Amino acid sequence: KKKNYQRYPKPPYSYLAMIAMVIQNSPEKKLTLSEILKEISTLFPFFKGNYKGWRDSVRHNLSSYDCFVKVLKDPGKPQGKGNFWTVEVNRIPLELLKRQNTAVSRQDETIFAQDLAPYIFQ
DNA sequence: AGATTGTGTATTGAGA
DNA sequence: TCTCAATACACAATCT
Ligand SMILES: [K+]
Repeated sequence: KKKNYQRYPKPPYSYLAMIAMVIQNSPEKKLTLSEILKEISTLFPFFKGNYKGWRDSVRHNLSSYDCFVKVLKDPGKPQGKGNFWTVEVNRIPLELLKRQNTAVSRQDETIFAQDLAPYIFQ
């Protein structure tokens, strides 16, 4: 059967950039997946909408990109879940922090910062 | 026990 | 035309 697929009018930043920004601006520079999902939802009204598949995309990003590093909730449970996630900025591909040229940014360029690197790198 | 997490697999389509 | 971030679903294993 044909696979379902749709592109959504998501914010014009990569999921990587948005995740990295919420982690880096958290008090301990670490967040669980549950906490990341909550904080991402604060960034833009799109994430308060009824499309929820971005939550899966965020999970995907944490595993897929090497810049996201799991920190064990319990050091004696290396197979435990609900761990913290950190960002290693030296592993981030810099261009993935730039504002994306999508229909969403073209609709109103001036409400979107051109680069999130200033809010990620110290 | 279903919800959640972490990762594997795979397809998609707009920017470049 | 082509890349890869976006998106979708499987599945094992933990979590509550
Ligand atoms: K990772």
